[PDB]
Amino acid sequence: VLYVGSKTKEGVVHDVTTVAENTKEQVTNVGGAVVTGVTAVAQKTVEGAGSIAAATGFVKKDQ
Amino acid sequence: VLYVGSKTKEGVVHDVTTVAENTKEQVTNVGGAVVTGVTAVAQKTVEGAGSIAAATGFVKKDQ
Amino acid sequence: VLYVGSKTKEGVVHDVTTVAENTKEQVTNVGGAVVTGVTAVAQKTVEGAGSIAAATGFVKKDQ
Amino acid sequence: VLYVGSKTKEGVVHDVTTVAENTKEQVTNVGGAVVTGVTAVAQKTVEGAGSIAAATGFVKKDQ
Amino acid sequence: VLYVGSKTKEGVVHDVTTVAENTKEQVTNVGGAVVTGVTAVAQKTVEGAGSIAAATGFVKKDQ
Amino acid sequence: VLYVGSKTKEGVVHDVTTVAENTKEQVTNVGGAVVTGVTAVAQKTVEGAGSIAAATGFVKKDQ
Repeated sequence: VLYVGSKTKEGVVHDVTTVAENTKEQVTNVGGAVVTGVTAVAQKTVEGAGSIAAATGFVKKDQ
Repeated sequence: VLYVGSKTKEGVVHDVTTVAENTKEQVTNVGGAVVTGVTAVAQKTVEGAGSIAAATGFVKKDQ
Repeated sequence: VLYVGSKTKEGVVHDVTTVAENTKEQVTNVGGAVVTGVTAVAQKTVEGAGSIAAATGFVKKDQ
Repeated sequence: VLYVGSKTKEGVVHDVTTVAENTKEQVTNVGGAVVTGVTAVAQKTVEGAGSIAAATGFVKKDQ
Repeated sequence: VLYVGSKTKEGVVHDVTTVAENTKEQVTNVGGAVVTGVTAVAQKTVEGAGSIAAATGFVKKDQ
Repeated sequence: VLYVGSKTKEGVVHDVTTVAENTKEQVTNVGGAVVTGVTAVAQKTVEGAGSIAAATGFVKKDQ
């Protein structure tokens, strides 16, 4: 790999706006996984067998 | 790898705005995983078998 | 690796704004994991089998 | 008038509840009359020609 | 008028509850009359020609 | 008028509760009359021609 005058963006997250006015939430979780907010995961490389990259609201109950 | 005049962004998170006015939340968690806020995970490299990168609101109950 | 005139950002988090006006939260957690605030994790390299990088609101109950 | 064992309520206002959650108002008044709150006027007797009893949000510009 | 064992309420206001959570007001008044709060006027007798009893948010610009 | 064993309430205001949590007001008044708080006026008798009893947020600009 060789860059020359390269304005590169590679594995990036940007400009994620979020507004919320007059909200009323309520959660009742039992052993689960509830996710309500903003999530911004930026990666470039993930290796490995059986791996997990960027898991939001994930439940794993394998044997 | 060889860069020359390279304005590089690689595995980056930026400019994540979030506004919230007149909010009313309520959580009742029992053994779970509730996530409500802002989360910004930036990585570049993750190795390994069976690894987990960037897990938000995750429940793991393997055998 | 060899850089020349390289303005590099690599595994970075920046510019994460968050406003909140007239909020009313309430949490009732029992053995779980509730997360409500801002979280900014920036890394560059993580190795190892079975590792966990950047876990927010995580519950692990393996055997 | 003559009362005997008289549990009288005469010209009364009571039990006016009002709840308000996650409100966002805005008023831009110019020479007028804006009214937004609770108003409870209880009277029993008003006399007189040309009088005005219990005027809410009233504009009078006679000649 | 003659009362005997008379539990009288006459020209009364009572029990005016008001709750308000996560409010955001804004007023821009110019020569007018804006009214936003609770008002409780209790009277029993008002006489006179041209009088005004219990005026909330009133604008008078007669000639 | 003659009372005998008379538990009288006459021209009364009572029990005016008011709660307010996480409020944000703003007023910009110019020559007007803005009113935002609690007001409790209790009277029994008002006489006179051209009088004004219990005026909240009132603007008078007669000729």
